[PDB]
Amino acid sequence: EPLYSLRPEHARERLQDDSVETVTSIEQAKVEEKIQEVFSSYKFNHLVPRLVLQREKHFHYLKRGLRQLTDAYECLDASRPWLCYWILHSLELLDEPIPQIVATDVCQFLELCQSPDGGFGGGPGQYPHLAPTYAAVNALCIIGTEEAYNVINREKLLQYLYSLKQPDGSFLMHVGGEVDVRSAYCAASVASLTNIITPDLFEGTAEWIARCQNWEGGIGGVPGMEAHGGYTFCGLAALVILKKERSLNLKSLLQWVTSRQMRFEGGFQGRCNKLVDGCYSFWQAGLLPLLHRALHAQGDPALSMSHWMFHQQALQEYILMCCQCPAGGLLDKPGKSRDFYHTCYCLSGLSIAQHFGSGAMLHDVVMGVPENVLQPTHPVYNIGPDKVIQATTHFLQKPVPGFE
Amino acid sequence: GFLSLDSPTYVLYRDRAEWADIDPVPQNDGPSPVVQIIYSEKFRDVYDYFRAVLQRDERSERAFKLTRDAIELNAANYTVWHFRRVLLRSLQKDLQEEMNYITAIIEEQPKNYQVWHHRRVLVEWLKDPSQELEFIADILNQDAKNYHAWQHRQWVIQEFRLWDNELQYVDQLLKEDVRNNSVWNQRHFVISNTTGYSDRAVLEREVQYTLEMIKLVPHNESAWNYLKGILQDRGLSRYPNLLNQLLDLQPSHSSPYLIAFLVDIYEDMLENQCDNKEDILNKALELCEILAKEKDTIRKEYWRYIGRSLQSKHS
Ligand SMILES: Cc1nn(C)c(C)c1C(=O)N1CCN(Cc2nc3ccccc3n2CC(C)(C)C)CC1
Ligand code: DMA
Ligand SMILES: [Mg+2]
Ligand SMILES: [Zn+2]
Repeated sequence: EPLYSLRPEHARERLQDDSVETVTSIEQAKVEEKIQEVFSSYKFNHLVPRLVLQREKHFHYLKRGLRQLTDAYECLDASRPWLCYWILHSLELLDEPIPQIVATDVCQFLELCQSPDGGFGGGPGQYPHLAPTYAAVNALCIIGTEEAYNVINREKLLQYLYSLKQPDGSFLMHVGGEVDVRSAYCAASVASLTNIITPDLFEGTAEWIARCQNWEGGIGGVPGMEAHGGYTFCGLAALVILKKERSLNLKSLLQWVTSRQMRFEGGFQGRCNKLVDGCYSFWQAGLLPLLHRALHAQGDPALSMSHWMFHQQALQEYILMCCQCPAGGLLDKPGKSRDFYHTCYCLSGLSIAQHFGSGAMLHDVVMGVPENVLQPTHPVYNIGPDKVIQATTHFLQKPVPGFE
Repeated sequence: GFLSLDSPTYVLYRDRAEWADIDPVPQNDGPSPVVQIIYSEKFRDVYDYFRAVLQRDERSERAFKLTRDAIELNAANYTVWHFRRVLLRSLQKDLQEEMNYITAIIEEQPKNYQVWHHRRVLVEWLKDPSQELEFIADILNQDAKNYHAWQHRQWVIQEFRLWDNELQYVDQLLKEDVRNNSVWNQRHFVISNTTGYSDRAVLEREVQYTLEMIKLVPHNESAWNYLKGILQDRGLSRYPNLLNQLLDLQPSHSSPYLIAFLVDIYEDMLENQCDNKEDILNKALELCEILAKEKDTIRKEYWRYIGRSLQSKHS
């Protein structure tokens, strides 16, 4: 009875297809049958459900990956600062120390990824791009040493962000690239952490992000597009950095994200009528601490003083029972292969689900053994709150750069 | 001559006579590597020769063919894609042959971002969208919810004003899968950019169409969200018949979506000085309790927040 997903009344949450089968309901029923097999395994094997986060297996997988990867990772040869970030953030969440020599080696590698005209590329000598720029700055802030902060060329990073800024408020992902909401979040994230925000760098950006909120309440990658969890996280997190959350309809956004939690699986889907996926444990659930903060700022008196506005227990049960690989690492759903991307965002979502905080109120929900408790993560940057304060404090001692 | 990356007679660039003059440039990962990928011989060979042509900026036919192999090894390498577009213009390459190439690689890797951006650049360069709606319909025939394919479809339709047949295409895909949210989004995208929803006959047609889809598949959330989305702009309380018509469908086509929509109607009624305020508030709070405790327990914190919000706004 302690587990919400195993209660007999939970069987009522299975899909009701109204006797009208389409590709969407057939695929949803397939996932629910597989997820029910996982939930029933304890009753079938005659064991007490013992939800354990396999920290040791996760740590071994991560420490090896931080050094070396097989040719199976050739598809991430233009995403190596992302691998630094996903692995260091997973280790930070697991409270696993980063040795000083390993930290120096990461700094030296990200220096090779930095472009002479600002920003970082997906690997040594690659052209800069806002996504590896975001990942590299987050990785360097997780390290948080004077050496790590000194890697960033702030003067050139500012020049680079301006070269991507468009008159409509949006940002290109890279020179000769395209625009989407992620670019605005990448730019707002690195610019606020390094204290390089000039008065007009984000002119029109909040209004451009608001044009991406659609009829569903969520946000699409560009205006006109379907609401999607990853882009909605990017949109709202960028507006929180800019202090412009009121540009969105926060009530239609709140109703949309809460609707993305799956009644049966407990995890989150990325879009309406799509499948559950472990990485949306961060992208979707991470929106509720952002909305709580945004609504608290407006003086909302109806907010909870102990829980986020999602079923924290059901999300932890989905991550712990369905998203762990027995050999270490986490995954989208049972039957999928592990990867560092899902390891990072399943653990980030698990940490959001465990820790509520607002004003002077703090309340934890740790499903399973007490050792499952993770270190907290900041919902805007998705690095430890201590690392955000340490980096912001460090760069606030430097002036905002001038122009060449 | 040409050699496909996956052909059985593919040879490494270090064994090709027409490449003997250039020295490969190895990747510098530092003396203490991190996140180091142990590349296969084939991958390492292509990229050592790619780094060589990129460093000297060789704008040649052999460099152009080399970018095809580098892309096929890692289609997310945006630096290789940038150099391929520099070579397409410098060498005056036939862009219809490049359209045939991008068609084939998108068919292979339809979820890669770079391939779709490259296709958009070719369409912009040629100023020719004549193959796009048919090509995108082929990708959507394999995965009807591919986010990049829908984004490219919206870009082609807006940029080239190809609005005339999209509502018919939307109707076709809703018949195939009425739960496809990407198609309900495309429906909103077409109507909002052509007639708009301020036209009464269009809004009435859309709400009547959506209510029929709800009657046929009551637990399909997309139709409920579309009904809500097109009426929430003016406010749900501005449509007084909506409440009684949903209460009529409740005893045989009920769901947590119908009950939630009733709370949304009552919330807007309370904000707009409705008749029988105490009765409307009591009905709204009773439904919040039913949703939190039985019909939609996964959203218990949301429904408890809504219930507390209604009490706060009334007091
Ligand atoms: C994994 C993987 N496998 N392959 C083959 C590749 C190339 C990768 C990779 O490098 N990725 C995955 C896609 N994301 C897209 C993306 N950029 C973002 C920037 C900031 C914040 C979020 C961002 N998101 C995620 C979404 C918002 C789309 C959910 C970049 C990192
Ligand atoms: C561009 C983008 C992020 C698309 C979503 O990817 P997906 O269709 O593989 O995932 P989901 O089905 O969860 O949206
Ligand atoms: Mg690109
Ligand atoms: Zn995922």
